[PDB]
Amino acid sequence: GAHMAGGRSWCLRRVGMSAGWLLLEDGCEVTVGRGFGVTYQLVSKICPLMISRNHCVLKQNPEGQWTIMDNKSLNGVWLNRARLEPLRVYSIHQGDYIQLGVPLENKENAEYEYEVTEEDWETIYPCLSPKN
Amino acid sequence: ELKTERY
Repeated sequence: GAHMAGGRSWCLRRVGMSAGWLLLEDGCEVTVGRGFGVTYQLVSKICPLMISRNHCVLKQNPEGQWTIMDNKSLNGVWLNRARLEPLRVYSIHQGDYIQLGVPLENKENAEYEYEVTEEDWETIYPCLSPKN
Repeated sequence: ELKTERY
């Protein structure tokens, strides 16, 4: 057998932080936004209204591959810098970077940037955002 | 709710 604690999972690792990571739980749909219906509610003090109420959706496709989709967000989703077309489904891979929204004036990076990565559960769990 | 703002 095998302990759950020794497991692995895909996740969105919050760049620059050991907090705010988002779990991509096998077999689940993961929605992200600032509204109250979503799996992970983002709350920004820096710029409350950058992120859309329902900003993006992550889910495995019929082949079992994780994907992301921009849910008609106002300020966009970027996969390695390329702006995603709203509602088109894009496969996401180890090492990909996802940006939600855009950098503010005189800022190098958007607040919400993630690396798509498969990591040990022991690494991920202390860093996860609470579920909404 | 407040609508999202464009940046």
